[PDB]
Amino acid sequence: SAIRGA
Amino acid sequence: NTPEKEMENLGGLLKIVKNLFPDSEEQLLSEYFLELDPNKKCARQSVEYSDINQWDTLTDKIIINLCNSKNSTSQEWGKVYSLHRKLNKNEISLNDAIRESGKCKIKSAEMLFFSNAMLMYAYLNIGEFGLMKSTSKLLEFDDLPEGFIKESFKSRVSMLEANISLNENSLLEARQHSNRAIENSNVNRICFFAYLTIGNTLIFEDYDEAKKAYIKGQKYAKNPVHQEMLDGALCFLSNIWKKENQWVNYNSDNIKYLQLRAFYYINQGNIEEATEILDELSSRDQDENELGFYYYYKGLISQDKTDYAKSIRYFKKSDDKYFIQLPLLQLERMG
Repeated sequence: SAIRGA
Repeated sequence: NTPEKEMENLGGLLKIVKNLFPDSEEQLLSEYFLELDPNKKCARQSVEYSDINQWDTLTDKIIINLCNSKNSTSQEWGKVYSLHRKLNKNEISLNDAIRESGKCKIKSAEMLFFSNAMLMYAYLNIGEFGLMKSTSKLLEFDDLPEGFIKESFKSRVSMLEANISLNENSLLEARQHSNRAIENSNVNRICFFAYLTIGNTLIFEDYDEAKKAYIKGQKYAKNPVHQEMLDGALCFLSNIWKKENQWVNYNSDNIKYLQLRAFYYINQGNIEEATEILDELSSRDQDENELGFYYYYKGLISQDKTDYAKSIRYFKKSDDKYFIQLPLLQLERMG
């Protein structure tokens, strides 16, 4: 899974 | 330079510590923030500055002081940020969080704004991108007075909107939001996720330019949680372009980092241990977006187009219009 973040 | 209790504007003291002691402001204000009066407006500003920076140890102690305070606004700020930290640390479920926030309630425009923004982080965390997209339309900045908090919330929302644009395959809009968060913020967390998002938009365009963005984000990855996330992004980038992978996580139980190690094993040819990783993940509760990747990795092993079919359905269920191109592309090769 790719890693997304905010 | 007055005593800690009678401070009037953190927004002035902060603008002199980041320009004077920029490399050590975390430890400096970790001792200064805890000496502020929890009943004042300054202490409420400190929990937001500590949380935007994700100084988790410092944030959790300011919240205790706000909850144990006896000024109604500070009690409200402390409880809202308390539920925010609980959702970050996975000690409360999202379904139970929406029920909690109902019975109090909230009357300050800041915490009424942050209540919805808080849920957008949780929606992002568990791949509910339809709720995240729609929730951001309920954030009205005209309800917030100008000042320190509003500018800090603008930084948060710029990065939330960058991820909304990314999930909708609007790569140029995602990079614009990420660039505006950089241009109008000095927080390491904001700059880190901005460059992490920039790199995410270039995963399938160009490897080097995506890696150039992750390399910039390394300069802001001091938080070991942020470091683990950048390692996962570089691990995922190395697996997509079949490049040397020095970011494989071997000592972690996180679902996403376990998938990336399985992704790595697939590219290596160690099908037996890629299957074993995917075998144990079948006993874990993966969210709808994690299940999209999970069945994509399963398809790369079994060649079963039904695995790609179920990957796509899971990607559409989470409303991921960007990474859905991975199972779609793999069956265009099959015919």
